[PDB]
Amino acid sequence: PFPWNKIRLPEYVIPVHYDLLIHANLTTLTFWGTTKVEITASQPTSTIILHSHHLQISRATLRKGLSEEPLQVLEHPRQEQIALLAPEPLLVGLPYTVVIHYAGNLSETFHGFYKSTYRTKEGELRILASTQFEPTAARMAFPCFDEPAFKASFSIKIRREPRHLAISNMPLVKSVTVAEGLIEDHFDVTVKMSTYLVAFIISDFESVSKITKSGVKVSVYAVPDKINQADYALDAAVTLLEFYEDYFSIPYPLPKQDLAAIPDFQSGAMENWGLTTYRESALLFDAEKSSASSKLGITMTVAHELAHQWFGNLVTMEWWNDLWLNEGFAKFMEFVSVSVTHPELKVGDYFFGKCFDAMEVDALNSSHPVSTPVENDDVSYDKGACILNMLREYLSADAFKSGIVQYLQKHSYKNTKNEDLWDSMASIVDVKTMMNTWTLQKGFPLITITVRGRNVHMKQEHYMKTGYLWHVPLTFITSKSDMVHRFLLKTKTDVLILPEEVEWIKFNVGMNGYYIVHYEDDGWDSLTGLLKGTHTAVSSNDRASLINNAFQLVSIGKLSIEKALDLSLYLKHETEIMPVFQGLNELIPMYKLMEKRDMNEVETQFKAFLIRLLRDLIDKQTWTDEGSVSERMLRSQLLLLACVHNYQPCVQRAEGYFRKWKESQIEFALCRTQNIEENIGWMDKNFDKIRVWLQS
Ligand SMILES: *[C@@H]1O[C@H](CO)[C@@H](O[C@@H]2O[C@H](CO)[C@@H](O[C@H]3O[C@H](CO[C@@H]4O[C@H](CO)[C@@H](O)[C@H](O)[C@@H]4O)[C@@H](O)[C@H](O)[C@@H]3O)[C@H](O)[C@H]2NC(C)=O)[C@H](O)[C@H]1NC(C)=O
Ligand SMILES: [Zn+2]
Repeated sequence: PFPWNKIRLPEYVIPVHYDLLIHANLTTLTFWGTTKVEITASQPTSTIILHSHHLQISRATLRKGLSEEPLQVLEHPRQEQIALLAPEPLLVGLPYTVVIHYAGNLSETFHGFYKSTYRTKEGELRILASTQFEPTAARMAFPCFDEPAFKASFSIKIRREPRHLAISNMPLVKSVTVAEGLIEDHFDVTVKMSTYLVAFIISDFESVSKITKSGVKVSVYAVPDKINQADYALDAAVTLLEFYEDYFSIPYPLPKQDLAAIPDFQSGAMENWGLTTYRESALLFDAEKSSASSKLGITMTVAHELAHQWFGNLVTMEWWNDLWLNEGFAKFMEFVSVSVTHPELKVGDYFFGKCFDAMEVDALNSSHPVSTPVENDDVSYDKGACILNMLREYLSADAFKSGIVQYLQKHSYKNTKNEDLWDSMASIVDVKTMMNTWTLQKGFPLITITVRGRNVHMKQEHYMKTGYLWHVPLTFITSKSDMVHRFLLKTKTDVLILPEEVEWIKFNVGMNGYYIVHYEDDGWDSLTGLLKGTHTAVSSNDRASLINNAFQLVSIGKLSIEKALDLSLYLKHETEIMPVFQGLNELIPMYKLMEKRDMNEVETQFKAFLIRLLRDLIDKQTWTDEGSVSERMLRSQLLLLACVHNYQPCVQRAEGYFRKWKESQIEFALCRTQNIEENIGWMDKNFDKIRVWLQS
């Protein structure tokens, strides 16, 4: 009558160190294991519960001192648990060692300890064994207390044919012959760590290596054919590793960082401590058959997995309910690190895009708070990255840097709740109470700004396409100073006084805050006038912020379409990628609707306007398949936009390129050839006004 019935393991028995021996046969796809887990009870008990999944356990025994009683083994496979029953109850404080011998088949499902395969350039098929334990698949490789807060140290021993090479979290300490044609690799004992980060690969990979200034041996491992494709990742890893050491003010905790390009990898990449694993796409760069657009994905993934080597692995979440923070921060560090290490890649453009996308989904009533209870690549992580960025810009960058450093130093090799980050952050503003508003309640606020002279009035309310209330960390700038000012809106309304009256004031500086800002009275006109007059006054992101917001407000009926379209008219002058994309994302769907309706003579004037608006930009765009990794996407979209739209210099050079390709994607071109209640309302309110507008 299985003696435990909670999903979570009992907290009164704690592992301290594991001795893992894994002998895995890659020919017969079978592995045998012995697991010695040293433990202590904080409370008397004759029952040890631990996790095990698809493992045939032969014998299990409990050592103390020096005795050695056998243990009765009970299985509850549906809960992925097993119980060990001890003849006598364990004494509190006394160390005991549990030894479990077991066998298992390598998984075919790309989870746990699994078989992956690859055909070499010279035809032969070769097998490799690899791990993926996040979140709960270490229990498929060896029985354990497989929850991330039961941290312990791992001595891993892998047995393989001389044919093969074994790598794991720590460096190889010694290789010894344990039998006829059986080598035993002895890996150095890990620092205290979580079970889900434990990794080992049994393979035939070759590799390349580079030392960091710090003295850390960084290596990328790949199948022998593609190991020449690893040079980019390696150089990136070292730079980022060096960057993070500096940022976190904590040396890389382990002695070596290995990156591995696992062939049939079904996750994207995993942050196994000391042995990060990636899909080949995400790490290797083929000089021929892959675009310079791949390099973004490699750098950013490395950035993410390396970030975890401190934030996630050195300091781990107590439970999966704070996975959002872990990943949010990794994602956020992608943006922070790469923008400094590989500035030429232009990660900024990618980041805010995803924040916008997060907002689009977060505005829907279906949305869920970021911080959910869990009792067992995603937008919640994206949101987490945004709110983290919002926080960082509110405090200084340096303040935020200090908070992370203190946090990491304080909780090293321990676990934490998300509140612990906010507490660290709040001691380098009630950060805890603030961030709770953003993590415990869904969506985000509309900030309504009303100016009377020097008195700047702030209202907040939940934005919806509830009685919700945030601690909004507002930042703003005025016509007077380019200096960023801060105001913490803890209440539904508040006011702040300026020293002197201003022509315009702009909230949500650099688009960094997870919220939208509306301006009552002539405030939008002030800002419309600012952009028309001198648009570089505010940043590119500010402009994008204004256009997005402007048109988004038109949707919820707090702004007349004309006022938004009037703002759009600034785009004549716009050079940068982020605003134009916002212009297009909001203007394009307008005419796409108008096509479906048979009042298609205004359609034509709209398209004329759209093309006349972007005309100047359409020209300056030179016809290469190569530039700033997103700037390419601008070229692509602009050129496509210009034709179908029958721009004359599109169809002057555009078909001259087609006759040059006549001398010696394909669905798109072969289709764009000339051979509902939300809508009904939109056009019902918006058609006439847009016509009356266009006319002028
Ligand atoms: C996975 O399981 C497989 C079987 O299902 C294993 O395979 C077999 O592995 C053995 C050795 O690992 C291999 O037999 C070898 O036998 C020779 C051993 O060498 C010695 O040399 C001297 C000869 O004068 C003497 O000391 C003694 O007689 C002995 O012969 C070796 O030299 C040969 O080259 C030969 O390879 C079998 O061939 C393998 N069988 C098959 C079908 O491949 C495999 O090792 C397992 N791997 C793991 C990790 O468990
Ligand atoms: Zn991650």
